[PDB]
Amino acid sequence: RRKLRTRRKVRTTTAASGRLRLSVYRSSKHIYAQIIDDSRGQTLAAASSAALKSGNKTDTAAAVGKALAAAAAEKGIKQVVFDRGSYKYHGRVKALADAAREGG
Amino acid sequence: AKDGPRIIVKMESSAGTGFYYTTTKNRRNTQAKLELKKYDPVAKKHVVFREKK
Amino acid sequence: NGRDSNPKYLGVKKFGGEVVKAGNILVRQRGTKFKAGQGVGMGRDHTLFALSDGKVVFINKGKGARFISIEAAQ
Amino acid sequence: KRTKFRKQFRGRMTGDAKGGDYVAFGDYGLIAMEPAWIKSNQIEACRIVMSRHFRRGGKIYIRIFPDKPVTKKPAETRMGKGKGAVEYWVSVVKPGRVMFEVAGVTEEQAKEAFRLAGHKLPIQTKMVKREVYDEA
Amino acid sequence: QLKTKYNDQVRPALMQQFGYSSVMAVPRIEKIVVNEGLGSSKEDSKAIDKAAKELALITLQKPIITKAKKSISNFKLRQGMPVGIKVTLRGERMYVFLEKLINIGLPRIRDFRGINPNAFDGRGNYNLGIKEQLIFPEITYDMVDKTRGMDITIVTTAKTDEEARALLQSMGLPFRK
RNA sequence: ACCCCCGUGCCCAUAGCACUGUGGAACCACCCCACCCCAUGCCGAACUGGGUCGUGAAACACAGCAGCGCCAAUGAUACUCGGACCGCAGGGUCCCGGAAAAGUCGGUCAGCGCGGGGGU
RNA sequence: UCCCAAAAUGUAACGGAGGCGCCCAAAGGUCACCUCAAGACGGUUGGAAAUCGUCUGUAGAGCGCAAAGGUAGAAGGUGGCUUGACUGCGAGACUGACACGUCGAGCAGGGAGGAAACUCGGGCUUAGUGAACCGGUGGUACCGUGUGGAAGGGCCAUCG
Ligand SMILES: [Mg+2]
Ligand SMILES: [Mg+2]
Repeated sequence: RRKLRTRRKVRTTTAASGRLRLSVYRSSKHIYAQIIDDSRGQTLAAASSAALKSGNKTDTAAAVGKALAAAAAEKGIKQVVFDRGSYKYHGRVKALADAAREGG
Repeated sequence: AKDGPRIIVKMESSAGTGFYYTTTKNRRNTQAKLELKKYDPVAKKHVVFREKK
Repeated sequence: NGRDSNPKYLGVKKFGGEVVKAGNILVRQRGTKFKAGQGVGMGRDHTLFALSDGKVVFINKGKGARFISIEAAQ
Repeated sequence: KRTKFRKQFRGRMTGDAKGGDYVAFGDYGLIAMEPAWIKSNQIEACRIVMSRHFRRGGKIYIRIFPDKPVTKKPAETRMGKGKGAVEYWVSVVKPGRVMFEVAGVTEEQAKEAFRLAGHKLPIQTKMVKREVYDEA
Repeated sequence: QLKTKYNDQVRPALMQQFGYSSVMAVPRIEKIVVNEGLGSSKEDSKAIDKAAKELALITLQKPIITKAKKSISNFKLRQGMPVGIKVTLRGERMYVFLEKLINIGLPRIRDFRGINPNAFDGRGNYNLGIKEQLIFPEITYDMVDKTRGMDITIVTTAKTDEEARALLQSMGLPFRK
């Protein structure tokens, strides 16, 4: 049950990668799209759909992902390595990926 | 690496035009007929490659 | 029976404190006793090796999971 | 006496006493004072003999089961490997190991049973009394 | 069809007899697993379709032929061979079969007297000891192969047996008084 | 600044289980629906899409509790590097250092970071 | 493969035990998903085990075979797609008296799976094999004793 999230954490190499990693918490209706450093346990841009949602808790799946990439432009990020938990990369979570891969 | 009538055998490799061997230890035990694959020989690559002698 | 036997080998090759090089073999083992740390790769036969230059570093978190990292000098 | 199932062979080594205690499962006890090998047959020797001196009771404990197989010479020669798998079982015993212990009976009734079951043994022994309280 | 009486004749009747502080803590019905005894003593490749079809017409769902546990004892046991069957009903299809069991199944049974009242699973669940299959509204001996038995298991979300027995009887379950 | 919640690290049982209490719409979970994108060799349990009420029961978080786990002295002892001896022998002793295990005292059911959110 | 082996490695005996001379188009690569043995309680051809359900459960299972190590974030179990069980190479190391054997990042020509980072040059590893000579087959064209061919010979692979 907790195996799905770890299978993508041990999988996504941290150090040897050199890259960063983007997490995602969409088991509910509250995506964070938090971005985390490979060595340092800090956070850079950190997106979330908490500050308003305009009555949308499902459709903003792509709005937050566009907001993220744009929010990352102010830091200097080129490469992002995604790290979903128990998410088979379907729809709600796919919108983030797509939106933060062309909006960057 | 014994070699008798027993099941499984050492296989020569051919190709569409290509003239190259892969040397593979097959076996007549289960599905024993479709010994076809895709091993690019020195060449453009992507050649139909069946070890089936 | 007297018959049967095997020379065998295994063990550790690069100990901690030592200065490795890109390709030096660190520890040989059968299973996964020493897990590949930072700077250290792992062969089919769980044979640990080094990717670049640096220093041998052992890490132990209460047995079970061993780790070996390489701290570059420069 | 003999084990019900084991590996078969063994080796040989004598260190100091480890798991031997002054008193348990009774009041009086008998302790060795010399390292040696106590044969299975020797244990039968002691047990039977103490049962002759004790008509009823059955309060005779023997917690030194032999767990040590020994080899033996079948005939002659030396052109061979493990010789004599089945010979006898011996239980190792180190000074301060309790072999025997009795209870219910008096003082005199105990000085006889240990005495007697002392002459059979390859080593010296002494009989003790209570005043030990280590673990329980 | 059902569900309406599943609540009114249950939930409100529970806070008026016990004392729930929540409509969520109210004992519910999770699933009804059906097991099929096949093979072993009766190793027949024909008997497999006998149950495979019938089970798929009585509960309206394709069952799964659970093989052996890879255990080879002294008697007739093999490594990995279809011997068991699993028919888990939950949700819509659950109440569909359940209702049929309380209205037609149990009532329409020869020498029927009821079911053992003693508390069965002591974890808040319950189990049924169904046997003969010639007592179902879907099973027609005039168009089958042979005659066999089936096992039904009632899986609920009760905490205790006291709250389980209540739920079962109120929903529709006869007992031998 | 105060506190709390959520996400994610270091640490990876002296930070674990059990028992008990607290938390109700900021957050979390259950729950409701789910013909279709997707999916459980059967079941939308779990994945999953669209979202009210209700509830906090369960889960989770926190707090007390330490009966149980875990961690674990001091002293002494086993053993041993070194030196020096005894018995016919299985063995054993003295001097000088290092120094267990177990058990006991006792210790504590963490601490230390980053980001975001909602409250005073 | 363990033990002897006396806490690096190594170390003998007609010392103590148990295996191998294979297997697999998948048990491969990769990509996703599932988590065990057993006991207790209650249930129908059962009545020991087993089929089902619910709890306990650092796994006391499993990993094709012998054993040890190791594995719960899997080297446990399934499914989709594939033929990297590829070719031309290999800094630097382990190991041996030599000969062999073992691990390997990276680079190149081309492919596989995934959105992707990334991984893959056989299978959890350690046995499942053996020099040279001689010969068979395919390939490629270097030699070919006057020249141009050919026989033959070499080389690449591979078989006995
Ligand atoms: Mg040694
Ligand atoms: Mg010759």
